[PDB]
Amino acid sequence: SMEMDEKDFAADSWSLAVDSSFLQQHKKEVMKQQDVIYELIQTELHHVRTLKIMTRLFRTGMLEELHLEPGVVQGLFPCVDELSDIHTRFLSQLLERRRQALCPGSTRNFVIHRLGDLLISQFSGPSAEQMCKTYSEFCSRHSKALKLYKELYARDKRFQQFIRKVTRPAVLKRHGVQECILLVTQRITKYPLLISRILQHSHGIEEERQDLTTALGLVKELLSNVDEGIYQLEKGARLQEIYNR
Amino acid sequence: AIRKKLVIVGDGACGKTCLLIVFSKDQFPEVYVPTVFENYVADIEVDGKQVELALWDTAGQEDYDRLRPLSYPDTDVILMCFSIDSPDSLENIPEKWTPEVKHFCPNVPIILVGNKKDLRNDEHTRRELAKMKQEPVKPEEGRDMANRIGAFGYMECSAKTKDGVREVFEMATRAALQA
Ligand SMILES: CCNCc1cccc2[nH]ccc12
Ligand SMILES: CCNCc1cccc2[nH]ccc12
Ligand SMILES: CCNCc1cccc2[nH]ccc12
Repeated sequence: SMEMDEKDFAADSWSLAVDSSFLQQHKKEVMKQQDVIYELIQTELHHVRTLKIMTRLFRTGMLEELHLEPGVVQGLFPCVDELSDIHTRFLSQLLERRRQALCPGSTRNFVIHRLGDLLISQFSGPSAEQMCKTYSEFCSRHSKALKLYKELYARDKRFQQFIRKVTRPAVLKRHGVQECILLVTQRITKYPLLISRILQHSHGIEEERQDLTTALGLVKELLSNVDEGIYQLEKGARLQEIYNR
Repeated sequence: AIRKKLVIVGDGACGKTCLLIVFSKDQFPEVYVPTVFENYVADIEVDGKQVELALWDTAGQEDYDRLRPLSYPDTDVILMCFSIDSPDSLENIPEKWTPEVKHFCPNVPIILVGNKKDLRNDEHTRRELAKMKQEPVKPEEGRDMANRIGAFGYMECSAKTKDGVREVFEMATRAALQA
C-alpha cells in the first residue's frame, strides 16, 4: 500500500480517523454507517495489498530469481493479474468517492452518503461477469496451487530459501503463499456481511436503502454463480475420475 | 516456534467472528466491533512449547458448499462453535457441521465450544427463549454433544467478558501439537 492510503486508513474506525470536532457534528446513526463503510474500504485496501504481495513479491521474485519449469509460476498463482486488476479498479472507485467527499481544507474529514450506486456498478454488467469468470477459475485451481507449493518447498532447496527469505520480515507474518491464497478466496464471501450492516444504518435516505438492497442481491447472485462453477482441478487426475464425478 | 492452523466453524449466530476478534486483540473492542475477521497469527506458549497459531473464520461461507471447504486444507485443530443462548445452533452441530469437518479434516481434533456463556443466567435471554419453548444450553447438554460427536474436549467462554477465551486457544494449541 502507498503511504497516503495507509495513513488515511490507519485508525481502527471512521470515528477515530476523522477530527473529533468533525465527529461531534454528526448524529449517532451517521457515525455507525460511516464506521462500516470505512471497514469495507480499509479491508479492500488490505485485500489489494495481499494481491500486490502475490504479484510483486512472490510471483515476480520467482520469475527473476528462480529456474522453475514453464507453467510452474502460473500454477502457484492462478489468475493473480486478473484479480489484481478487478480489485485495484474497485479500490480506486471507493477511494475517489472518499476523496470527493472530503471537506475543503481537510485530508481526513468526509462522509460517504451514496455508496449503493458504486456497489451496483461493481456487482453488475461486464465487471460482475469478469469477477464471476475470474473467481470460478481461481477457486477451482486452489487445491492444485497448494499442492504444487508444498512439493516445491519440500523438494527444491533454492525455492525453500527464496520463500524463507521473502517471508522473514514481521510485516509478512500473516501473508505466506498459502495464507494469501486463502485470504483472496475468502474475500468475496466478506462482502454480504459488510453490505448488510451498511444497509442496517442507511435507512435515512430511501433511495440509498433501495440501492444497497439491490447491491446486496447482486453480490449474493455473484457468489451463488461462482459457488456453482467450482470443481477442484487435480494434477494427474484421469478422465475416468472426472466423467464419473 | 512451529506453525499450526486453526479454523472455527459453526452457525452465524454462534459468535465465531467475535471470538476470534476478542482473542486476537486481547480486548473486547470499545470503539468499534469489526464486522469481519481477515486472519491473524497468534504467538502462543503452552506447556513450555512456542507455537505460531494461524486463525481463520468461516463466517460468510455458510451458504456456499463449494467455496466453504477451501478454508479446510492442512487444518491442525477445529473450533466447533455454538451459542449457549441458542439451542438451535447446538442442534446443527451433529447434523451439518460434524460430518463436513470429519470428511475434509480426517483425524483433526475438534474442540466443541459453547460461546456466550454470560447469557445462561440473563433474564432477557430466558424470557425470549421461553416463547419458542426453549432455554439456554445447560453445561451437561454441551458435554454430551461433545462426547457424542467424538470431540477432543468441551469448553465454554464469553467473548463479552473475555472469561475462558485464552483457555480455549491455549487448549486448541495443545490439541494441534498432539500425535
Ligand atoms: C449493535 C449495533 N452496532 C452499533 C455500532 C456502534 C459503533 C459503530 C457502528 N457501526 C455500525 C454499527 C455500529
Ligand atoms: C514474549 C513472546 N514470546 C515469544 C513467542 C511466544 C510464542 C510463540 C512465538 N513464536 C515466535 C515468538 C514466539
Ligand atoms: C461421502 C460422504 N462425505 C461427503 C461430504 C460430507 C459432508 C459434506 C460434504 N461436502 C461435500 C462432500 C461432503
